[PDB]
Amino acid sequence: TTLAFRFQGGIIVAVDSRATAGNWVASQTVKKVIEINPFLLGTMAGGAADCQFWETWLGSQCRLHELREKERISVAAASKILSNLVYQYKGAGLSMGTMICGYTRKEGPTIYYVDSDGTRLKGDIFCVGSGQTFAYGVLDSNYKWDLSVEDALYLGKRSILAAAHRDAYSGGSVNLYHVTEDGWIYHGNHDVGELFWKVKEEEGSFNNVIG
Amino acid sequence: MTDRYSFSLTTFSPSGKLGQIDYALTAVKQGVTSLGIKATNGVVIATEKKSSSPLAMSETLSKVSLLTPDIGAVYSGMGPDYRVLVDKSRKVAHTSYKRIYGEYPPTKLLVSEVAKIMQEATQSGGVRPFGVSLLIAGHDEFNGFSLYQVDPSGSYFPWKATAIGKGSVAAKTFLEKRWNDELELEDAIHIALLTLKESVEGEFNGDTIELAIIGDENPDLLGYTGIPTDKGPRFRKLTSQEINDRLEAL
Amino acid sequence: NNYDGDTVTFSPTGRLFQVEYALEAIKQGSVTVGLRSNTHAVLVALKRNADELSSYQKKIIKCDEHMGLSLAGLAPDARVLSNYLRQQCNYSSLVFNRKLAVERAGHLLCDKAQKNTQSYGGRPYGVGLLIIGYDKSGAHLLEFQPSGNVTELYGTAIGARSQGAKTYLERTLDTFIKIDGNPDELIKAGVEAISQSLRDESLTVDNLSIAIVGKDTPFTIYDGEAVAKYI
Amino acid sequence: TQQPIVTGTSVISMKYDNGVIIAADNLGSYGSLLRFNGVERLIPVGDNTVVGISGDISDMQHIERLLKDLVTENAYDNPLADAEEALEPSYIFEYLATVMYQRRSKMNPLWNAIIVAGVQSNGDQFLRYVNLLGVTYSSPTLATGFGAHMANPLLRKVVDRESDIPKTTVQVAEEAIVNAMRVLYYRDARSSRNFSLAIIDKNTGLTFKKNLQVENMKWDFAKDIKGYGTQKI
Amino acid sequence: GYDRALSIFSPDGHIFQVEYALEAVKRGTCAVGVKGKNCVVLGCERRSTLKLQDTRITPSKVSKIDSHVVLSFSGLNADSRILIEKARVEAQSHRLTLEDPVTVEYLTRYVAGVQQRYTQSGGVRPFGVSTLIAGFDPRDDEPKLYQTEPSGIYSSWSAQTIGRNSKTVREFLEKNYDRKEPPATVEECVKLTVRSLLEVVQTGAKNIEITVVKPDSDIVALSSEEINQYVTQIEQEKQE
Amino acid sequence: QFNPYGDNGGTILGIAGEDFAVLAGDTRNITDYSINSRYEPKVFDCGDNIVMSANGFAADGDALVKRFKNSVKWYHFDHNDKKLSINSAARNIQHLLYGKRFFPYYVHTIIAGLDEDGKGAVYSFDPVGSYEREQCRAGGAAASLIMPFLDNQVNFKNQYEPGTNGKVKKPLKYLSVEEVIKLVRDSFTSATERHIQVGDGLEILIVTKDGVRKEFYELKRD
Amino acid sequence: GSRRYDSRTTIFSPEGRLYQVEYALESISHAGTAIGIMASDGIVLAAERKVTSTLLEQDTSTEKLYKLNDKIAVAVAGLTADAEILINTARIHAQNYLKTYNEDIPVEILVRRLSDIKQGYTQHGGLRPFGVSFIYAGYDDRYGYQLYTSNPSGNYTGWKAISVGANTSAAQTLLQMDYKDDMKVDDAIELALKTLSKTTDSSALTYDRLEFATIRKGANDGEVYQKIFKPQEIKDILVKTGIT
Amino acid sequence: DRGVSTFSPEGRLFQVEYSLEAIKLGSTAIGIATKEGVVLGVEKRATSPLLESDSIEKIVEIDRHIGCAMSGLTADARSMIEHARTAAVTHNLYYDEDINVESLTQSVCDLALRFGELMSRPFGVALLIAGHDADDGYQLFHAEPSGTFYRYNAKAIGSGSEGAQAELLNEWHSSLTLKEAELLVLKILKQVMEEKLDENNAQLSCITKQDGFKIYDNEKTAELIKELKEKEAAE
Repeated sequence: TTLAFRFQGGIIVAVDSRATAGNWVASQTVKKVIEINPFLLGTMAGGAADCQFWETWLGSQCRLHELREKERISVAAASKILSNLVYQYKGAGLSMGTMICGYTRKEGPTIYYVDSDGTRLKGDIFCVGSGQTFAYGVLDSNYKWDLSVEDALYLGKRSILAAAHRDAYSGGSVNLYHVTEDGWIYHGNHDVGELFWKVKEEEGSFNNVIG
Repeated sequence: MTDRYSFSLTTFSPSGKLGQIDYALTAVKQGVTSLGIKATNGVVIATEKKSSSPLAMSETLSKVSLLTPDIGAVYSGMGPDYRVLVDKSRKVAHTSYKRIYGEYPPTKLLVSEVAKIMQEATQSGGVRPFGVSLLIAGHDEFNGFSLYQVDPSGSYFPWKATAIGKGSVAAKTFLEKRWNDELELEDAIHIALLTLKESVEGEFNGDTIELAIIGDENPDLLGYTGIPTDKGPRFRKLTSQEINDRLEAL
Repeated sequence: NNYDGDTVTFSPTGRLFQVEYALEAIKQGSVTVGLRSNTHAVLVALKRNADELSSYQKKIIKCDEHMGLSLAGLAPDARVLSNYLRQQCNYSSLVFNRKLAVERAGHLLCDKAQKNTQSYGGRPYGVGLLIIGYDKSGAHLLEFQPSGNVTELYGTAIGARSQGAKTYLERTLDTFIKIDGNPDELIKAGVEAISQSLRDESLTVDNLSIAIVGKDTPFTIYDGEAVAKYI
Repeated sequence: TQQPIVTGTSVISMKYDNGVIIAADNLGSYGSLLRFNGVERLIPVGDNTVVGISGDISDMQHIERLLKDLVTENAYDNPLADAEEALEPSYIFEYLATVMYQRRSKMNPLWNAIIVAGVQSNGDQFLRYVNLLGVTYSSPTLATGFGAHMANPLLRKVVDRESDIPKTTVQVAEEAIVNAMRVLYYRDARSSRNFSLAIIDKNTGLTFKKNLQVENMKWDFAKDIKGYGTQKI
Repeated sequence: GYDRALSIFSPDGHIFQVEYALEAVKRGTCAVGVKGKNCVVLGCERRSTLKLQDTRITPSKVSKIDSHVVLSFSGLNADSRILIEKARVEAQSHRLTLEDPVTVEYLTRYVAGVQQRYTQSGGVRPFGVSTLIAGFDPRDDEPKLYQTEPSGIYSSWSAQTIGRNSKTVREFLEKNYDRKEPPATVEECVKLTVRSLLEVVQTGAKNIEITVVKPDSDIVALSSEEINQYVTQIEQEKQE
Repeated sequence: QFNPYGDNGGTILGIAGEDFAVLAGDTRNITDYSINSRYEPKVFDCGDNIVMSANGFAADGDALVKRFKNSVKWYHFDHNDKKLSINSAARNIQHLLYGKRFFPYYVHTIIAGLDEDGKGAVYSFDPVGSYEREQCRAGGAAASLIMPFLDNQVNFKNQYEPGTNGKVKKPLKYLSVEEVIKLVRDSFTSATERHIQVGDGLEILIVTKDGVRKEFYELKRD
Repeated sequence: GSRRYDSRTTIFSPEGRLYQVEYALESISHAGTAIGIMASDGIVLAAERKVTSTLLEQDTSTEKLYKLNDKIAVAVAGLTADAEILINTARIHAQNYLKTYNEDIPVEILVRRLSDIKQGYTQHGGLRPFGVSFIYAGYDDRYGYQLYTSNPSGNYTGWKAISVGANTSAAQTLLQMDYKDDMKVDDAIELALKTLSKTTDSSALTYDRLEFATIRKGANDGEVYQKIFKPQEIKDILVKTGIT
Repeated sequence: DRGVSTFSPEGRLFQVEYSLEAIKLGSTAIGIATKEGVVLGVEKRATSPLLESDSIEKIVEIDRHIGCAMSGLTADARSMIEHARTAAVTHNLYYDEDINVESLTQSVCDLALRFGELMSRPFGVALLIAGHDADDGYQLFHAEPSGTFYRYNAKAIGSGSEGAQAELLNEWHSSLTLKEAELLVLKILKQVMEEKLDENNAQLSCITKQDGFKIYDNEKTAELIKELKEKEAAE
């Protein structure tokens, strides 16, 4: 489960940390956010290798653009480098669900959805992965453009938690990011084990689980 | 190793001359006389068989070559250059025409293809021009009878009658006097033998003279019967005996 | 004169001038010495600087754990040939689990150099190499010349004023050949040998470059304070 | 991608105190168990290494030529070709192992199981296995095909671990190999009575026994067996 | 393929084929570039030895690379077409991958890169062409004017001229162009460009071409009568 | 049709301490229900204080280790005998593995060593080169048997402080090399009992600042 | 090696000229004169055959004037063999454009591409350039009637009236003198012949030494006809203008 | 004519020796290495006063830890810079680290001799490559078109090189501060430059471990030029 949404205070990016091989839980501490550059973020869904290798390579391509043009790459240009690359490999079996999120003065806060079929979409809200439906249900219900930064951060965290619970192939921990004009800011790693019980107690939700 | 000569060996001199083409034409001038005459009902092409040795069998060396059933070629200049051009000419008549349209090319278009091969030897890397001039006589349904000259440059011109090689200047003057637009094929053969006697010095008979015609269709030379539309080749090479018969009434 | 335009042209006396000019690049190059016993083989190299503000050009290149060379002439050509030796040493290890024989190393350099003396467009290599190694038949020293001529020797020297060091090794032959199981003494003999090729300048700490390979000694290069012992 | 047509059955081998033993029957098996005698599957490479090959015969004969080719190549510009720079079992194995793996990676494998048996220059016994997948492993006892299932269990009673190799003599090892070959004859439909056995000993060199036959077989008890349960006659 | 190294070094450290390419440029008709406060103007000479010309269809001296960038040149006309085509292809290629039109500096750097590559590639001679590349970066009102030459060096100019008698018109611009206060309006900038060409041209009839480029893809070519009015005004003020 | 892949069984285990790291593996090589070898090492010293194992298809595992050892050799040649840091090795192996993304190496790869601050490091890779630094990782046949045990005994997961009503977790702490080798030995004897492809022998390579030390222990041969 | 025998056909002189291009232009200056004149209602192409022989077949001969498509023709000056290579290329380029867009190729696009091929032979390949200058006479629905020339350099330019080959200096002065913009085709025919008649190196200009062609809108309602004049039609137009 | 890869009777490659003559004609570039950083300075040398001097880029960033100054046929440097940037970024992709300054230099020098009858001629430009890495600290290298590179404590290339190098010989010591090195580059540039040195016709840069590679603003360089003049008048 990965989501990214635009609001008054910038972009919120939230992801889980579970990796699975069939029904086997391979890891719970996987970094599904690649940091690319100080104003650019990438989410990873689908093949772990495909996403990790082609987003680490996208950071290299973005660095080269800034060395040759003496200017940071735009979110539009960075997203299209990745989308044009995966389109070359179309039908070879690459599996990727990715979101390129960043701020630049000329674009403002921007989110691009890019997948291995070659789809490239600009949007205010995106949820990608097996748990995307669970995340969407929470986000869409409580999403306002004029959300406070503190509320937006919580909603992203809360939306991943919802997906982590209901989706078998999502879980482990929640990783939170906030993107503004000054760049992206890490808002920590929240273990779902501890988070779930805190949220249940404070929010009064999750009444379907044996309290 | 490998062909490192990927640059032109024929270039413009400050005077605007293409040296290697000019020199190729000089080689043609040294060549044995050959001529062509166009009649109303056919075309004749003729040349001397300059025999290298009397021990040599002059029959085996063919200066007059069939290109298609209705097109024949003779040359002046370097024999080997002619032999490979005939091979390339026969093949291009098939690859670039017959295998596409299911019929043999018209004279002007086969000439055009031969001209193209000779132009390429003028501009391509690591090659000299062909040291020959060709006279190509042919017939086709929509253009009728025609006679073309092709030069080392790749240039071609249609002729009523002409000559190339050793005694061409004198031969062309002779043809200008004798040629009219009402000539029958037998008359053109007669004039061809008269014109060629001037340029030949030694023996003048059917064994030292090579002569072919583009005339009527020859059913007897086709090799099969049963298809009415197939009436046989218009190209016929005259025999040693057939030439000697026309030298008595000369 | 008329026959030195390229490497594909013999002279009327049967000489290849482009090869002989490549050989000349080596004579201009800084002196390097090679010598061996039955147990160890040593390379000693006089490194050359552009000026006092510059570093000293590295002369010794490692090819494997059991083999390496010193260069005199065009350094970039030494890089090309040493890289080729590294790959051939590496091919021998990966495919045959076999350390490449120093003799075969010679044969491969010879055949690579030769092809560049018979083909138009290409040029001969402009560097001479001294290859030392320890393989299954003990210690070895080779002299490579870009003509393609490779020679197995007890000792030798190449570069400017190399004849001095080569004469010394010719005299000392019977002494240094029997320096078995004593690295420091064999190096000392190599340092005393290169000293016969010095004029005005003497061996300093950042000037001298030594390398050694042997029975229980991997190919190791000594530079800087590590060669202070032998001055 | 291919399918093997004519194949050789199991190759069996073990280490003893002073060397290794390798053996293989001389038979070519066709499609529906059709047989053909007259196929040597033991390839002596030099005088310190024997290569035993099972699987496709055509691919075996190709590998045979590579090894003959390899010996020729090693001699080229090599004064010590018959001494210090002579081919070693470890070199021959690594060449074959390299070829098998790059052939499987091109999806055009050599359909074989190979055991390289030899003694190294320092007298160390060398026994290693490679197959069409390029999979390699070493053990005190090595066998291919049926041999892995039936010969290995018998050979492992003699040499279960590395520490048993010094205690095992050539007389014991040869008996164990010759006994194992008889068991394979009893129970393998693609085996033959005739086999070849090769001994590589550091002290005595390489001994190559050819045209060998299975002897002291037990068949007498067959007369007492009647029907498949209830039949008395 | 034809491999021969045609551009090589001489003992004195010069590359004659690159330097002989500059001679081809010096032979070319004069081209001038003047950038104002809120515009750039490209003036171009047309030799008057060619009458009975069809000015409708004849290749124009100023070429649009994109809707916001223009390229003029001095030197071999045939060579210029190959640089203009490559530049036009790269302009559309940049829009396709970066989702933004080229900066004037980027388009210059590309053309200069092509010109450089032909100075150390086997089998090829350098371009007998220098270019003036002018326009406005996307969403930017700062005027840009760059020059390229056969060697492959490029640089930015307040004003610059290339081609035959360029040294004369460069002399004029060096004393008549103020860095601290450039031509404020379009009229002022066009006038200074025409004035600078009138030092060299001969007559101000069908011999001078003017193209005015303004921000946000606003490029227009002036007609004969429009240019002729500037010629008439300058000559009347001169007589003093 | 020819199948280019096989399963040679075996299981491997990496654990990172404070100032050390261990990489363990059983020495049994199998195909189907046969034992190929009772002692075939698949944990290798690669130089620069990096130990490696590529468990799964032995041919692909041997090929990858061979290629990485060669990568270390050429890193020395090309970068003035610079030491290859464990993080740099990990990135290099990603590129080796992803190089064959469309004809993968059927191996689970684990490397162990010290990071540039001298602290114990373990990296684990999927077949196509996705990698992650971990305190603890088991790989191969019996990974599913060993991994939950390590969660409990190394990372103290699901253990709470007695009396605290399950509010205060059992505090994380670094284990000694002696305590880690105990967990490795018990992990493998446990896996030997319940997994047919695991047994014969256990080879542990321990990596400290002093270098690479080996320990061997017998396992049941059934 | 082979470096010894390389003429280096694609290099600059110290003055910054292309040797082989300059020498090719020298070649073309000796070729028979070709004149193109563009009127308001059509285009004239007139060319002089190179010293004709009496026994040359005049009626079934094509030396100077070639058809590229139904709307575009060229007059040749230089090596005929070289011209035919380029003409066949141009004929293919025109059909490629028609196949792609289902529209007849605009005149300038065909000219630019043929000119770009010539340019290539001067900048790379190490081959001699094409010893050919073309006069392109064409019509399209954008610019209407158009005259262009190209030369071995690969440079091309547009014209109201132009000459290539021999005595262009003399020919261009006569055209510049008598040409005007509101001219008719019939007037342009008379100008073309009068110009050749005065510049020719021959004693007198006769039908047998001329090739002639017009591109008119003489066909019914908004369609272009290409008329390659027969020998007898040249004989008639030569008497009608009063040159014979 | 004659071959491109031909040896002279003295044993040098003609085309390499001739390229070194092209580099002598180039504008001056000076590098000084210290324990506090490496300073790079260049003579811009505008051909005309109308040419906007800020558009003359003869000091170039390769990575955050490696800078580059050029002298000679500067157009030839574009593909060398491209290769260096690609090598630096590619090495970071393969090994997740900064690439050694020596390894980057060695990579650039491997292009140098890839010419013959590959590209048609050697490069006509010399590079000063200045950088920092953890192993060998602050480094300055001189990359020639011969394929050879030397490390230098200080180095001048271009028209005024032989004069500038003699001045660097006396002035350079192992205890130079960064501020001292900046003034020293400006001092030696003003000595060998034709036109009078100001912030428009000269450019300074440095590479420090902390802030990486930075090209100095005209305002910053102007203050150091003013500081330089006062200190020379002070004694």
